Amino acid sequence: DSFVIRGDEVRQIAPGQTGKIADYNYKLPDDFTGCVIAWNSNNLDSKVG
Amino acid sequence: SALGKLQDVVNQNAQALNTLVKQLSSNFGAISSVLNDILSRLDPPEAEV
Repeated sequence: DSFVIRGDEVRQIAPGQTGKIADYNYKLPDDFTGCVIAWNSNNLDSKVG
Repeated sequence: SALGKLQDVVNQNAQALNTLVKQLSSNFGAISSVLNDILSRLDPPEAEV
């Protein structure tokens, strides 16, 4: 599952972790197995203006 | 004090039942002794723990 989020949203992307965006966009199950790989993309996903 | 054995047996059974009922209302280190309040106050992970 590939997506783009903000900085503090990384914590909310976790099984059993509460959050407005996590509860509204993408939530992991309580018995989730697997994981998240997050990398900065300030030079690709950020544009002036 | 002539029927001591039967009275003692009955008292022991009643005391065991009462002790079990009282021990039902023990926290055992939890936040509260009632599960509904624990579910209401806590998030699913901590409430489950």
